Amino acid sequence: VAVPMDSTGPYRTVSHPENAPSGVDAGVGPSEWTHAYANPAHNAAFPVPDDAPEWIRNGVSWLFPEARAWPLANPPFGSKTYGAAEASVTQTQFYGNALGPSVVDGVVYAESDDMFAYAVNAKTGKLIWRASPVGNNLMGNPLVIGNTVYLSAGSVAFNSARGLNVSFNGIYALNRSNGKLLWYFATPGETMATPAYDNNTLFIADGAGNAFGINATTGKQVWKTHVGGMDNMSSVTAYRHNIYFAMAIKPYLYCLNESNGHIVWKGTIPGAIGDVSPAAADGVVVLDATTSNVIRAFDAKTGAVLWTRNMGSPAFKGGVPMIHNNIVYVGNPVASTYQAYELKTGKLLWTWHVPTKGAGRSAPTYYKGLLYITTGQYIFVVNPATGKELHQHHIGGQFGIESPVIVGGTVYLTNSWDWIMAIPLKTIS
Amino acid sequence: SAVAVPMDSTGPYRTVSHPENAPSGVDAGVGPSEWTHAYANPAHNAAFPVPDDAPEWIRNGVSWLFPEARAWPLANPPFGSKTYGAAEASVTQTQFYGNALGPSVVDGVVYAESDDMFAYAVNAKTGKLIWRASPVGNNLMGNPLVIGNTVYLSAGSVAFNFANVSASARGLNVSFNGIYALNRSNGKLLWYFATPGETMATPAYDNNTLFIADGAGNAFGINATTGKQVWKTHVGGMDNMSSVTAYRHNIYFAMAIKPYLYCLNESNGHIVWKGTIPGASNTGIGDVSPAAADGVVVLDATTKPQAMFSNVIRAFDAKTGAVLWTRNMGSGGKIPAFKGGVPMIHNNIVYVGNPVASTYQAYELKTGKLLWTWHVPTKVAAGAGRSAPTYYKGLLYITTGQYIFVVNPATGKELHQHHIGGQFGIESPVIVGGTVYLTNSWDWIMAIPLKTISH
Repeated sequence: VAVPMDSTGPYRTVSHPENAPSGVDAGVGPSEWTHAYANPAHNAAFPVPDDAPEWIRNGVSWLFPEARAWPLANPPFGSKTYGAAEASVTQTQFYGNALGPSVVDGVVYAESDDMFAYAVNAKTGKLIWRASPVGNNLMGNPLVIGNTVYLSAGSVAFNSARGLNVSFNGIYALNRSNGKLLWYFATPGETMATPAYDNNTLFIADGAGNAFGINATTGKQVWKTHVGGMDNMSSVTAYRHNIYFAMAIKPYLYCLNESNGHIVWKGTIPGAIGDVSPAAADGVVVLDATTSNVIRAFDAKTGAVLWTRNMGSPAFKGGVPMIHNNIVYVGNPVASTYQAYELKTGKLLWTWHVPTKGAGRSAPTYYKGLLYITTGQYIFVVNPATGKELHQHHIGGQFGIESPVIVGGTVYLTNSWDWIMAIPLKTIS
Repeated sequence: SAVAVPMDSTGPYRTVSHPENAPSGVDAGVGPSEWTHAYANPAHNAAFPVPDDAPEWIRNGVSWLFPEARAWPLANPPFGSKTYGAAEASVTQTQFYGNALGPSVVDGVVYAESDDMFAYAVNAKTGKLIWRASPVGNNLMGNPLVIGNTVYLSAGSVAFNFANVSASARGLNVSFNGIYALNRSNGKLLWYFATPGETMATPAYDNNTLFIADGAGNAFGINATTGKQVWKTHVGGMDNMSSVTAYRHNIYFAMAIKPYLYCLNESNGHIVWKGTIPGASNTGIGDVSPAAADGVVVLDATTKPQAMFSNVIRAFDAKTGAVLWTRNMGSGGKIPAFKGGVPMIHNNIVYVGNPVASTYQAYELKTGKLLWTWHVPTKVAAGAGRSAPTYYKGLLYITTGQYIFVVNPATGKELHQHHIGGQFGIESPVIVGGTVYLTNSWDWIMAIPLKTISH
């Protein structure tokens, strides 16, 4: 497919096939990545088989600079002129990674607001390919289905529709092996949200109020439902053949049928939302938004409110929820806390106050019985039964919306300072 | 020791330097030795004779084509035409992938900067790459300034922060903005000066100082050597595309939302005077870069009843702001996207486009006497009349739409047209000796022999 490009220039697709994993190394981690944070529960935790190679289990340590890499010990670029907080947010949104990586078949995939997508060997950290089919920010995490990697393009800014005529938006489909551009589907508004893959279909909502089903093979539109409002960061969740996503300015959480895009139901959070990606498990969809910070649970099929809780009293307004064993683990960015709630009943099990040294935006990861949380410059280990901090490890840079991706004994991460990295799980504990 | 910015020194944004491609000797004495303004000088006339004994290649003309990083074939319609519409996609591609202004030609080198986020130095004879660099992850919408051994860039995005969606600031917290100073020979970053708002406008250089106004309502004087602030003045409003003009100890630029042409002192940045165009577009006066020659500053803008719907040109006393003359440039159905023509001044005559009516006109600089009107052929459907003409050896050259035109400046009649393709931004032909240098919104730099476009 032809896009504006100098094929010999700095945006060209580069591929290093000798860095691609082979054999057992190409079977490490999941074989697909269908969601922001890998699945509807937003839990990026991946145990490995007994026969897994030793490197993934023992852990590997590497650091890969993306195109705009800034040293992790440095403060935010632009602090003097912008202020440190605003500088950090800007650097996240225009320079580095807003979400974490996707780890599939021995390869780490990431996309960056530096406008490149990357595929890097999960063992060695060496570049397998990089591509920049569109001159816009890539604010999600790559979807990886079979032999295709799916990116979505959009800007945080406005030229009401966000991203409309601010560069070019929509879904870009690349060849998973070499990064070559298979097809694109342009959208009127920005898609910073990550799409969802289900049943050979991609689902996305844009900042122009549009929801799309798109055939994941041909790239052609299946259906278009104009709900209104704008999806900013709320990544689509596909659960039991329906999709769920939130829109701002017209503040609704939507449930739509995958086959035709029919609106099954809508729900609200009092005190208007398009930032937070909903999570779904065991017939419940969970969403929270900053109003303080209010979390609400809905029946997946009907949208009936199961419970609502005020979490206590911020550029990204909400925490991304994660669900594990019928327990919601979610951050409150206003109080810099994390809380655990029973999924069905709304019963608060515990609260953890992040050490005083942007906290509470990211979904925890529940791996082998412990919680792992990347916020600020740190990765923390918290006991999920007590809510008490066990370990902490200083990394640097900033994690805005990033969640730890944990495979075997290895943690994979991106960073707002535009880095991809692998850290051993035992280094952290 | 380059200044540190977010960068992978081995990655795709790295500064690439090919010194072997640099011109030397007589080849590096071709063109002016400085470029201090958008369209090279306060008059916006980027036209450069060479001596009769200058190198043969520049006199006879050279022909080459250099793809920039997002290059799109000149025959293609705009990218994203089906989803955005043709015109909207053309403007979007100009603003995020291509060159909005022309190149700067200094000492045998063609410099350009692109909304693709790269700046480029290319050999004027051969079109071969000398350096490319991307010190900032934002669009570069002006033309590079070149003084001594330094090249100066300004960075800004057209877009708006949602926190900003008179109190609004364009480009504020939309990536990173301001002035970036690069070593002329290899592109290495000497310093940068960040600004709160976008600076899409090209700065001006005068007296070891760089002058810029941003989309947050701030004007800045900045030491051209150290990069330190000499002064800051918050004027209010937004400078969108109004490139600063530095003339006789003062600077001049126009601001939108708070619609004024400003004159500020070069040394301390205090406001000398403010001026208006009657009923001038509130959004669009801040699009147009003022021109200045022989004690006169000239600005035009699309105007509204408040005054009628028209395009109106005003000349001001450079020192006091007193209005010397005002002329109505004609109406037209289209309310244009770019809300005026960039004026050029040559031989006491203002040559300026009217994008509402798709015309060009000439006016006596001191009096405002209208000499003639030229209607751009209707096959140029979008963008006709926003770009400043270039006056060279008795002829006018105009790049608009897909075309370059040769117009007789005495009669205003078209003499020749030559099809290029792609789309021209707000671009004036840069003419040196017998060669024409151009950029294109499709992200190309090119050289064409003057005699080629004349036949």
